Amino acid sequence: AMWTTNIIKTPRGKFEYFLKGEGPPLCVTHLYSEYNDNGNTFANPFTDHYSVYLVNLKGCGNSDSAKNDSEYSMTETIKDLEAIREALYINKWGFAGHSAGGMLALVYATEAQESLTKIIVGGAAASKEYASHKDSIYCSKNVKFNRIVSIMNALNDDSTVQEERKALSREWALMSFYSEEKLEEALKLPNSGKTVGNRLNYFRQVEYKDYDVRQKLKFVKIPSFIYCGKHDVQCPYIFSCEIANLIPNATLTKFEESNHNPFVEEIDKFNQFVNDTL
Repeated sequence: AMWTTNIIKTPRGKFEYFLKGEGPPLCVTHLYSEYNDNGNTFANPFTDHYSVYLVNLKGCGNSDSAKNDSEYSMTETIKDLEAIREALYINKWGFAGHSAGGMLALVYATEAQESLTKIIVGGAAASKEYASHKDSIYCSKNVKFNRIVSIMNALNDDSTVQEERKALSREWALMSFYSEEKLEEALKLPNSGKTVGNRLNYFRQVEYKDYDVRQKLKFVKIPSFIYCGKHDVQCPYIFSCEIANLIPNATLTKFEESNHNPFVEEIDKFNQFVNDTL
């Protein structure tokens, strides 16, 4: 039940990834996070039914670093994932992503759906318009906006002192969980996925302003399993509704007692969700 550490060489570079589980192949990654062999709490439930490939992207963990900023783009990321898939001699696999990882899932589908058995898309949006919605913490109309800007800026500073980083991370987590009890319990689970500054900066400064796949989603024909916490304050629930409506063969699963982290906030229901993607 341990995550295996792997290094794979491809024509597009060397990548570190972690394997756990038996069953159909499922790729899991995030747009700006790095993992270790503790695995990840979003990826872990899938290991009950899938062979899960938890990938460190360019600039993450022990994968190769980027020689140019363009290597961080979602398009280039998909090309990297496709090279990994090919190097594993896998014809088709699933892709599962949460939040920014969910946006990456949508781009995988629009660029290369023929390589995908399905997508699983959590707490995401089909365009940049989530950050202009008054129910998002990223929107200036939202009461939390000013505080969140301050927190994000401080967390993105490598000079921020340990005690301050600890406090800010706690504050962020509490905003991101419906139940304080569920947060405390989630912290006992093995986890990894530290923010990668290079990749976050690229998303915020370059990728975000051009992000919109709404029209292309109408031509995504693969099984698409969309989910979101009812109380998510990052990409509000309506944006998952939009995704599920636009994709012809999509389903939508609502997590009524979850904010941003249904996979640990409603473990039993999330397990049922995983089973239902098969």
